[PDB]
Amino acid sequence: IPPRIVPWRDFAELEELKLWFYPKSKGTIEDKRQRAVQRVQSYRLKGSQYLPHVVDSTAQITCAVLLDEKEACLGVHQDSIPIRLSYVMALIRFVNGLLDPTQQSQFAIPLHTLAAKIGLPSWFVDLRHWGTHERDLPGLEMLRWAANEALSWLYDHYWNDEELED
Amino acid sequence: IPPRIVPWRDFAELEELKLWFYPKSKGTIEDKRQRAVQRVQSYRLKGSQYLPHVVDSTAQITCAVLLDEKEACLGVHQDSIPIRLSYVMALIRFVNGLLDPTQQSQFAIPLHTLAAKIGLPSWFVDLRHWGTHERDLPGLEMLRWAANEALSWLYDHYWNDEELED
Amino acid sequence: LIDNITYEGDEDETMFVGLKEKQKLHLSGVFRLQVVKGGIVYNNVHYNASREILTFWHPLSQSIPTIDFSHFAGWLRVFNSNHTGLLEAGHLYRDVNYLWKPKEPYFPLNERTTYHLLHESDRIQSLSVPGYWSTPLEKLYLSHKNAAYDTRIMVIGGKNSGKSTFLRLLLEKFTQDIRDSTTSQEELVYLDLDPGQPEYSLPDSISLNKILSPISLGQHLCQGSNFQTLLQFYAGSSSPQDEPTSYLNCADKLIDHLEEQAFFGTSLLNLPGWIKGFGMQILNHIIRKYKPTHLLFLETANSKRHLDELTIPQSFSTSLRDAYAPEVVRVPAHSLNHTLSSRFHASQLRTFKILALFHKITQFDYDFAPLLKSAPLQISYGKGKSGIKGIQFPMEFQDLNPQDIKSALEGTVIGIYTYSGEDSLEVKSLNTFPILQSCTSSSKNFITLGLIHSIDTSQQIMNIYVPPCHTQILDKQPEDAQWIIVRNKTETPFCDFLPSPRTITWDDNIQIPFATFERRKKLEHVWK
Amino acid sequence: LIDNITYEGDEDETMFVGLKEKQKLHLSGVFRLQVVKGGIVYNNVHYNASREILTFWHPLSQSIPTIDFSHFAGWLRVFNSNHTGLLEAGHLYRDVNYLWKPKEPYFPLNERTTYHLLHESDRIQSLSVPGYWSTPLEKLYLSHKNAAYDTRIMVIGGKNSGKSTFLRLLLEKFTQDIRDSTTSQEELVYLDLDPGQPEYSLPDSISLNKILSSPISLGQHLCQGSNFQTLLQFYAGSSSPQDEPTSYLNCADKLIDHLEEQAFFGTSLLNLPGWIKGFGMQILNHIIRKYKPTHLLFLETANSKRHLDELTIPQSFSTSLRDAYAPEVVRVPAHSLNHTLSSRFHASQLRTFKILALFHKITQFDYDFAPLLKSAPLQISYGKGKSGIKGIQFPMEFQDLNPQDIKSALEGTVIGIYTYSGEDSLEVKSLNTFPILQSCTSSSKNFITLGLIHSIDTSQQIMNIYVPPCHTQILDKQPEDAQWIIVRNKTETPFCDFLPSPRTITWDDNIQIPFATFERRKKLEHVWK
Repeated sequence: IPPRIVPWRDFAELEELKLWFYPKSKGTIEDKRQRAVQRVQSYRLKGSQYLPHVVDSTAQITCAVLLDEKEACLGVHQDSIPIRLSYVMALIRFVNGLLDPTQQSQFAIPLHTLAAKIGLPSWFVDLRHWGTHERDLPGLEMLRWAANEALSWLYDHYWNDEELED
Repeated sequence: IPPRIVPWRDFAELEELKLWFYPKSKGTIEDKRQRAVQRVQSYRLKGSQYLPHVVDSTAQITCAVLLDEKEACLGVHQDSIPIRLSYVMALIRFVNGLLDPTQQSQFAIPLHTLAAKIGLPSWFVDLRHWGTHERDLPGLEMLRWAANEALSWLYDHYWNDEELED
Repeated sequence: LIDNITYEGDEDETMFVGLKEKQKLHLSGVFRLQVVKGGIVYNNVHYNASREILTFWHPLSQSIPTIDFSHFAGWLRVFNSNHTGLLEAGHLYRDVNYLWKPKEPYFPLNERTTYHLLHESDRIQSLSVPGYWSTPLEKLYLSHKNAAYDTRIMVIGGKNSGKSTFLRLLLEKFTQDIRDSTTSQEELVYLDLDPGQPEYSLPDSISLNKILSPISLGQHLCQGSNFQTLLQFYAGSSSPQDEPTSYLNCADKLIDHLEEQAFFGTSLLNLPGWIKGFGMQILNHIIRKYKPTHLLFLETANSKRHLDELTIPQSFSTSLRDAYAPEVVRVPAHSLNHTLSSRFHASQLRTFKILALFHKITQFDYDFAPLLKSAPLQISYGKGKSGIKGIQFPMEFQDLNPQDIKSALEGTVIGIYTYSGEDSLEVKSLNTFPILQSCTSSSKNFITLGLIHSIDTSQQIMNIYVPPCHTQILDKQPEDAQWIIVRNKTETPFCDFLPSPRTITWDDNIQIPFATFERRKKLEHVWK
Repeated sequence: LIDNITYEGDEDETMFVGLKEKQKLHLSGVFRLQVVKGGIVYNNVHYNASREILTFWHPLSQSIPTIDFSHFAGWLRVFNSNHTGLLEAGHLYRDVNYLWKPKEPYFPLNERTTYHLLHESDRIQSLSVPGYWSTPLEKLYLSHKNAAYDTRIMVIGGKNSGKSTFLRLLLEKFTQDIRDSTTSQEELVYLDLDPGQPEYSLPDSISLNKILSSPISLGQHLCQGSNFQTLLQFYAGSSSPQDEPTSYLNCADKLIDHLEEQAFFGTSLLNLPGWIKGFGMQILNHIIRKYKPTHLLFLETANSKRHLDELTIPQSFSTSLRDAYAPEVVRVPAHSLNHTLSSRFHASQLRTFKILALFHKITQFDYDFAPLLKSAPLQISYGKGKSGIKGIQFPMEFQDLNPQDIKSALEGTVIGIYTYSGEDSLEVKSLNTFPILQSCTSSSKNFITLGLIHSIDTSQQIMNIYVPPCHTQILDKQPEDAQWIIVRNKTETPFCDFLPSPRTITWDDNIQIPFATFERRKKLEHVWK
């Protein structure tokens, strides 16, 4: 087994990210997802080619989820479209980095059965063209639902699943 | 010449929209570029089937451009991950709405040919993948210069031209 | 087959039909039957008729169930509809002119007749009940009477699956059974949860409805007046995808009304298809909530691969403490056999329902002159307020310029609401438009749709169109009641927004807003 | 067809060649030849036998040109170049092990020879010179002497089209004309604005650098040649300009002006990044009016050329200078090489070799390819004032990089060292004792060398760091009062340097390797590519 370069200084750092992204039974004052996002921001700084896609997507979806939480005076110019703009790339980049890489080739297994193989439910295949090709952006509620479903999916399949096959 | 439903009441309400979108003023009272987006946002209320995509995208790109211009201890200077996502959304939807409707123009013709027909720069075609099929989002200034280019192209080829063929 | 004799007059142009041996009768349109002798078989059911009137609705949108003759014993009939201005619906909206009658039939057209014979020449689809499709349904009826408990049915299937026909058949034969059974008070309740294809509900709406003689069948495009609406909510869109949990919240509120009234007996509901997409997640909560005694699936060669995990994961054993049962069956059915549209797209048919709603004087009367001719009954919105106290917008359009609001509302279909339970008004004022702030307001009553004509800020009033059928439900309502406007994405019909010559001459000086006549500039194409 | 004159020549493995033989000479490696009698032809260029030494770099990455014989009249020759450690890079980087020698050569390989003979047996091919490129090239010969004025050539062509080879051919063509013309003091000034496949510049960098007429070097030395002296350089920090376009253009604008600062008159060269399909149609338009190209060239032809037609015409101007008052356009084929452009040597595979060879470049021509971890990194005290480092620069993003996570971000990353020139005032924000440029800008700084951060001690406020030993002691020549800036940009540290093979370096087993893990990657953590 050849060593791979990983941004984190230790596996304990990855456990700490796991705890940070998904708070245990408390999210009021101990939310601590802004700082986990700031950590993955450094992971991007060291090298983006080093960072696994699942960690990148967990950070990016959480970026958008923390983005939509702004309810303080004075009233901001934002008309709630930037949040809807942000979720669409968060989720599309998420679903694309699971299907496309390692490795897209001239012979490619169809996307739906790729999702079935990796365990991704087949409704995630659709949100690639759900946002980019549809005329109007999806409702903020539907995007919120998709993001909170995707984060749970990553927790179930990568963060808290110890399959080492790849 | 069948009648068309359009959200604006008359030409004098769309003529001022063009002036608002391209004021040539940096700031203060003369700049009314937020108001143009707040008005296209009301156009989406009655629509969005009457609102042309050339105006929907002019408003989305401008909303993102206004989004990254926050300079008072708030907004973007704290974290600049939302802006890249918003530019990617605005530019991808702008490209898609013209290049790939598959209704107005003949189907199966390659995208570069349609970009030649409508006069779109050839590099706007590659703006589709841009942030969707690559590991890392494009650089922040690379996005700004492309958003400004798209707005200039829209102003030159739609808000000015006297062609009524379509 | 040789056509029967024709009896003109005195009214309704009633026709008498005689078929040698057993023949499939093809009749299209709205018509009433009073079968003196013999047995009628409409889709392998028995309708023995003795001086009872049976109203039939046979649009060309769906495959018309042919009327079969059976013993015993035979060998006014097909009398005209009580509805007056439904057919002239082709005049206003010219994409629906052939819904009741074919285009170029091998019969002379008549303005008096609202029914038309179809002697296989029009090549239209009249495919009858499949045998294979009958067996799974026949099993539910052997379980309808010996269940000894309330029976709740769900049916699952996307567009083009044939879900609506299956529920219709269930409805007619259930209502035949309850009439046969004496004395049965188990009045079945239809719980329309499908804003995509309304049945028994207002456009872009969700409705729990009581289903009650006279006989009506089978597909009446929500115009049947064979049902009484117990409760309704305004989803405001043709797809729950736009507001998933809001639609789920409305469905939860509607289903809970069933236990609120403590109803026991037959009850049905159709969920939106959602065979492929977020439907896997959307159905896992409503199956859990409604406690369905019979699940039904129609995907077959759709294919069925997408909608598979729901039956195992979402079943959760039996939700009901008393029913303690579940059913999981699959059937193969692609109806109709021909193209699903049948020259009637779902979006094309959806416009007809709105148009007919806005033009109905009452259940049995229709007047399809443009509402621009009709007076727009007005309401005063104030800061008090008396009448309209709040205006609601979808969440993403919650930061909007006060100046543009006046232009946004006019010419848009809206939902009128009553505050119902007494609480704080909680409304924000923008250019004298009381925009409802923070949304919420869970406790509301949805009355009807409305089409806003104009707004007078100085007089603080709104000239607004409501269907004449509801009047005077709006008037028969307490004066101090608070009234709310919810403008969600409901599409106003184009032929109704601006009329044309040969309908209204208009005036030369008058300039029509929101409509332009100049040829569209290049690149003004709307994204589709 | 038979090998001849395999002379041992004791140390350096010198050998002689038969000249009048009808078989063209083909040779590969880093060598140097001194011809005794008779004319030689390297890429349709004639070199006399006037006992002058010529260094030759013949990597297998590019198609290797043959050496022809020509009258008159013939029949130390070829011998090892003074590069001791360059050939052993294969011991450190496994991929580049075959850069100078073929895999199976059908020839007795000798470890003591930097040059190897190849005769039609190996998979490689010799490009020679295409006839199609010949005519415009020999015409552009005639526009040097007869011009009697400054002739600046700007050449555009996409990756794998072969702009580098044409520009090389042009460069030796001008250098030969300089040597044999008296008095010709118009030494070439190359202008590498391409960080993707850079020649004559630092990794992920941009450079305006003078080209020395002597000693003779042909043709492609993978930036390891000694024939160029750097006048000015800037750290783009990215493999592609598209990451920082406006910065890149600014980095370009500062280079061109330097050429007027020297009041340079004579031939100058330039290669832009290809960008045949994409943003490029605009980027060139910024400096086509700025560079004043007297001889603009195009290469793509059947690329197709559908993209570089409308922009080049809009960019072209009738007269952008009083003296030149002209512009030229020419199109030539792009097929180079005939075989696959990669030739088992991808651009990303060769950029890594260049970065690796930089950090192991001891002196002008001596390389020590032992892993960096054996070498002792040097230290600078970044502080509050400070004297060691005044500020650390990051791209526009990553600005909320919180103070307690900065340190582990820096370690193991290639950086660009900068000196801050005459300062009106300092601009620094201190986060966990790390000085960071909050507003960026600061255009007055000048780039010195790349660096690889090894470790950071927050207590002592020191910064262990590796710099190429070639630059040392250029860092020491700088005044002590001069401020230092550490710029982080997306430059990929070589994998072998970051963690060497266990055979190369033996560590204590208890010592933990911080930024690397040995566990099998969990399903499914895969890097998006």
